[PDB]
Amino acid sequence: MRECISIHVGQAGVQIGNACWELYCLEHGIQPDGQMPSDKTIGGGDDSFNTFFSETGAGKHVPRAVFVDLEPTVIDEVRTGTYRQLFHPEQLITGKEDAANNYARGHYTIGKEIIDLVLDRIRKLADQCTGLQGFLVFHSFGGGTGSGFTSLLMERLSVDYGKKSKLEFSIYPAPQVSTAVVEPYNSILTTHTTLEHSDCAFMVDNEAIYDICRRNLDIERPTYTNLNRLISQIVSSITASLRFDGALNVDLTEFQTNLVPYPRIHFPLATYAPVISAEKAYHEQLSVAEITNACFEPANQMVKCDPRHGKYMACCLLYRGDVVPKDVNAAIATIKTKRSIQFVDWCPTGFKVGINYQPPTVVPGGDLAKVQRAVCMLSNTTAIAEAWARLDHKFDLMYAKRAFVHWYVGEGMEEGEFSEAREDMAALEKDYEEVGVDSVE
Amino acid sequence: DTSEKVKVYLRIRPFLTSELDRQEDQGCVCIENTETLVLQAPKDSFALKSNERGVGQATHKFTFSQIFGPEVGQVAFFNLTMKEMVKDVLKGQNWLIYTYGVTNSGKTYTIQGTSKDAGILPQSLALIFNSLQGQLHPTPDLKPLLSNEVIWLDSKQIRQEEMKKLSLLIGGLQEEDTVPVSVPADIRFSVWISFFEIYNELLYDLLEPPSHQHKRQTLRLCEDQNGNPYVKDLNWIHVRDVEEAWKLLKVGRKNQSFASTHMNQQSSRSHSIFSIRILHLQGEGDIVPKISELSLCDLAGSERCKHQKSGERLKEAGNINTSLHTLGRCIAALRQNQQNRSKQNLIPFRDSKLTRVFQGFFTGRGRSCMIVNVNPCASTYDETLHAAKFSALASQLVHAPPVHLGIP
Amino acid sequence: MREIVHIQAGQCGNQIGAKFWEVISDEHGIDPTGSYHGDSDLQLERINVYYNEATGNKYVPRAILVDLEPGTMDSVRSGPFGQIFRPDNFVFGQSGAGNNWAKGHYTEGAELVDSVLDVVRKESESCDCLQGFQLTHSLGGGTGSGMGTLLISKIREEYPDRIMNTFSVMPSPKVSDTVVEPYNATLSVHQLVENTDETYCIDNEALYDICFRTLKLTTPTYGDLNHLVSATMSGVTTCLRFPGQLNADLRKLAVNMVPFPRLHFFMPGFAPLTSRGSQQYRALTVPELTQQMFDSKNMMAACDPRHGRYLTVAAIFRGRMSMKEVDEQMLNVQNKNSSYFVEWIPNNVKTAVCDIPPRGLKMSATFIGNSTAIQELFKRISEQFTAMFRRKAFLHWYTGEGMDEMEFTEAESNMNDLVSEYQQYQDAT
Ligand SMILES: CC(=O)O[C@H]1C(=O)[C@@]2(C)[C@H]([C@H](OC(=O)c3ccccc3)[C@]3(O)C[C@H](OC(=O)[C@H](O)[C@@H](NC(=O)c4ccccc4)c4ccccc4)C(C)=C1C3(C)C)[C@]1(OC(C)=O)CO[C@@H]1C[C@@H]2O
Ligand SMILES: Nc1nc2c(ncn2[C@@H]2O[C@H](COP(=O)(O)OP(=O)(O)OP(=O)(O)O)[C@@H](O)[C@H]2O)c(=O)[nH]1
Ligand SMILES: Nc1nc2c(ncn2[C@@H]2O[C@H](COP(=O)(O)OP(=O)(O)O)[C@@H](O)[C@H]2O)c(=O)[nH]1
Ligand SMILES: [Mg+2]
Repeated sequence: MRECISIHVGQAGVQIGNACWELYCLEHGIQPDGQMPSDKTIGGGDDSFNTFFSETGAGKHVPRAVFVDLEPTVIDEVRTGTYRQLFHPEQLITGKEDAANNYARGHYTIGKEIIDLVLDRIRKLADQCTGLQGFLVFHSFGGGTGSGFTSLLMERLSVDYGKKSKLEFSIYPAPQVSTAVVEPYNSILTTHTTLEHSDCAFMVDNEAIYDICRRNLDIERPTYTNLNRLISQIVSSITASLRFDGALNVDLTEFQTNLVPYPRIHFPLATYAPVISAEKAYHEQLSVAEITNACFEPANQMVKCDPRHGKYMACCLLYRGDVVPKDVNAAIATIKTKRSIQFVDWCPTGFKVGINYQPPTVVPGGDLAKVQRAVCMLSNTTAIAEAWARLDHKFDLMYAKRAFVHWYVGEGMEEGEFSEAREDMAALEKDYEEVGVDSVE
Repeated sequence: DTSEKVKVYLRIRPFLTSELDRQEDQGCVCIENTETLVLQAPKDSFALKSNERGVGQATHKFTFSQIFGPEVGQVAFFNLTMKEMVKDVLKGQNWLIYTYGVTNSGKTYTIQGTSKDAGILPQSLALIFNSLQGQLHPTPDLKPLLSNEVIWLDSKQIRQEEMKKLSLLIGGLQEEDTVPVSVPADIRFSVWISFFEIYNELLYDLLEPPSHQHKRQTLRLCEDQNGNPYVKDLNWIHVRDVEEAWKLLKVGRKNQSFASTHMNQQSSRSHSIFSIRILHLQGEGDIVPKISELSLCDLAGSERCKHQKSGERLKEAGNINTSLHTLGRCIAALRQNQQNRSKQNLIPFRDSKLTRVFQGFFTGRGRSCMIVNVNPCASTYDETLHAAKFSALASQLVHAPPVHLGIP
Repeated sequence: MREIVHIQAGQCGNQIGAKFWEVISDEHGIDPTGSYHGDSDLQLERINVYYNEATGNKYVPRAILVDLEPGTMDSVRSGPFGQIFRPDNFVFGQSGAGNNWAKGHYTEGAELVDSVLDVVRKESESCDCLQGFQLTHSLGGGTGSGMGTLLISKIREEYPDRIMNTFSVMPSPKVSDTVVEPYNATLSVHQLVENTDETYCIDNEALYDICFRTLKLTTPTYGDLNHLVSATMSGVTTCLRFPGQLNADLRKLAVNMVPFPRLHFFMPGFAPLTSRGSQQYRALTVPELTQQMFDSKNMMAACDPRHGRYLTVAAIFRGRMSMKEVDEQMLNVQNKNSSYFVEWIPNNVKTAVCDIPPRGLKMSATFIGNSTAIQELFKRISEQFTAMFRRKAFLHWYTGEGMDEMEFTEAESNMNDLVSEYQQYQDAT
């Protein structure tokens, strides 16, 4: 079977999970109470596909998920909201006290006595999986539980399982906007987790998605419910090939093999091209060429950076809907013609293409318009280094004067680890600078 | 000053036969010179050569005032480091000895320990007493309670102190210089000793025997007439010969708190301060004769809290870490208080009990010195690195060209 | 679950506590008898942050009244919300301090601290997981300052890892109703800096200025000042009791507001605040709340931020609103007033959002500022202190209770050091 397990850590994780599971339930026709009318109506097929759901005797479908907050206020909304009967009661709240935006608390002192329960639940979920595997970890840098507990969880997972893909969806800090003062310490102390144990990590930024909502969907005052919906669309586009038939399928192994050149380079950038409002859904053809061109615009990126300042090392285009390979090939040829898009010499092909027949679904109340075709582009580029470098500068401004360090030190953490983390980041940045250099004969 | 800095001193313990057979001398530590050390991780076959994300060498250079290898003996180590400082103390000035280390670093062997291979403590004590031999007052008549004030004793108080020290010595009793005299026959030298600790930012005495399970010795930190700080209600004991003082410190260390760790070992969980005060009283004597204080501070080694995350120890571990961090900041300020920089900075000594007790010596009423003992074995390499980062004058990254694997 | 134990000492502390409990009971739909007569379900979701449940669905707050002398007892118990409190928590004595810190700390309060500690231990042991304690009192007084400092010391000795939060009413420079304010204020400030996690500074001059210039009230009383302080207290811990898009608590606010251990003296503020007749002439939006919060005339500390720099600020918004607007407004405030923010913190503003607003409003916001200008309020006090200590103005009253002169001088030095510790960061570097 073709199965994945979703972990969501922290408040950002829980809310993104809410949006994602809403989208999956609408895609597969599953009611909020777990029942499917369509399965009884038809009497055939596996519409409650095993990629994200498990079927019990009475026709109920349980998500293959577990999320943890260390703060009951977030998950207790799930226990009371419309999806209270969908999830298993094992949504592991243990928030007698939260991490207080402290990496050390989430990683060392309060992260324990909760990790055992999480590992037991994950083991129980994995034992039910007689087939393919891959973890999908949603979280946020800048928080305590989203950084420390994620670090501990991935450290334990890499030993318990080892040879299983562990995809990451992280809420990276914005260049200017923020909601905390101790954000850079937590963000830089997560480097070890996202380097050693992760196999592929996608980073997204709140400023970029705010810009996308403001400019494309004409939303003047967006909130996190739109950001989570867009991230859910991206995730569904990634994993569509495991669920629905298509002309060209792309498993997670195919996805990683054609996008990760070297082991230390697994930080691609994500883009959804046909983001458009209902009013602007008209006045536009929305053909394959237009969406493929829109994927490459700097303005549509989900991270605040500029691919024109770097070099593309590999791209994965995943199409859904009324799409044909011929127009896709024409679009890739047109993209290769342009000289504003630069490709490294050591990757002459530089494109992986996957096509799926199922078109995207529209969530009622959402601000995305129904469309016939869509594309998700996932491209590994050196410009992402910029998004790190700025953050590093901020960290330095707080570490020269030793500000806020006593909170981390008093919760069981050596000072030197700070320096170690920074050095690790520097090394990674240097690597991204060196792969982009043209070959010398 | 002639660029005093703080005069850190690094000591490397010799390898043991019981550990060399286990392949612990992996070239991790080696002395580039008497001022510089280089630290290298256990890479290649010493660790897992697989993966190794940018850990090809991981070389770090550290600068020290002086580095003492295993070739230096106990007496040789003491003579070249503390003999000048013992002379300075007997002149009339005060001094301190910070000591930092971890299990197997040999700090307990370096400062105190075997009577034959005398440490810094017994050697300094012997030099001090042999120096003033024949200049001891016949009886105690004066208490160095405060750093600049005195308390007079009557006959009954003297007898009470005699009973106190006799009861302390008899209980828990087991088996475990003059030529350059400053001024004999004009000034009598009287020696008093005290010993206490900081534990969870609470002060606790150690000369008091195990009176009860509860440690109701929460000494308060007051300030004198001039504002100088001082521990209130601390016991002090007069000493007549080196053996009495040494034995009293063995009793005090016996009382000292200890706790297990994540191996089958035991270690201290407190910052223990030992103080010896010499009263110089001339024939006139006047009031509060001159006072000279030599202090030693054994600091709890900074230890990671992941492996130790079981039980309430974690709490005190965090406290220990916090205290040491504050101490480092103070030293950094004292390394900037040097005229080297003109901006200057305030010394945040009030942020912790340990720094506050040592206020006069960051203010400029005394001089301080630090020792760091390191285990050269590879299995403790990370710990050694942390110790270097605590105590190094400066650090350098050679940038290690073989690092950055994966990429061609 | 995270529970808060509330302590209040002195006349000012007791009155602020009474108004604050009235406000919270109205917020959670609690009648004076104790029963719950609310409408929304969320009100009972986290009611046990403040209340304990009795037999017949009656809720009793976790309030301890330290020195409820009969003068304040008869006012509190006979008030509209007097029967709600548990009788056993009313600890009291006779022959109070009488504006004498020595009596409160050493002579009289020392005989009564044991009962208060017994009640505090009984309350704390009855909780699932304690977040921290909360103290309300006034410096410049008698039993309040002295026994509040003594209780803080004993509590932090017993419960070191928990949060110690205090709302202290500082003595104003001009609006003074006691002669020996400087002595008690200096000793209390010496005691607070070593034994509290976060302390909010309140001045009566600032609250009178708010009542006159902003709310346009002609005859303000202490009820209105208690009202404003209670609004601040409710707004600080809103996210502990209700859900929201971005949550926070006392520990998270502390970690983002105290760069160094000794710098934990905050200036609070609240928005919106406008007169009854002028509410129809202005639209309630996030920019208006931000503008009113960051204005210098709205602060309750009686210190102008323009004379110093903001080490770090926190804003807790209440109401349904957009995150983009909040973030944009905070970034705009930081960029336009770059002179009033320390350079070595790239981002000074912490933001939190709670969904449920107050009962009668559409949106609201609470501001906690940490700036160097707070040192001003100490400096004035220190000046007055030395003007009384150079000649021993009223010193024999304190020494007659067994308290040496050195304890005065030490306090001065510590307070002066705190001022110096705040003076490092005002200079640009
Ligand atoms: C609509 C109208 O004409 O009256 C409103 C109102 O909008 C005004 C008059 C109110 C009014 O505020 C005052 O007059 C006032 C006087 C002294 C001290 C503090 C306030 C109001 O009293 C205050 C009151 O506030 C509340 O209802 C909140 O829930 C508030 N309640 C309490 O503090 C409270 C105290 C004791 C008993 C019950 C409730 C609150 C605020 C923060 C946290 C929790 C609760 C409101 C909306 C009004 C009136 C009634 C006139 C304002 O205050 C508040 C807190 O809303 C003053 O600035 C605002 C805006 C308005 O001018
Ligand atoms: N895009 C997006 N970001 C979110 C969302 N929720 C939270 N965040 C981000 O999360 C960051 C802070 O994380 P926290 O709110 O502290 O949550 P946490 O990581 O679990 O840490 P704790 O509060 O200790 O639980 C902020 O910078 C937000 O931008 C969301 O729903 N969507
Ligand atoms: N903000 C405010 N201050 C008050 C109130 N009542 C008294 N005060 C102030 O408290 C100070 C006197 O302290 P007091 O209450 O007598 O302390 P106590 O004697 O220990 O109870 C004066 O400076 C008053 O301005 C009040 O209701 N609100
Ligand atoms: Mg949280």
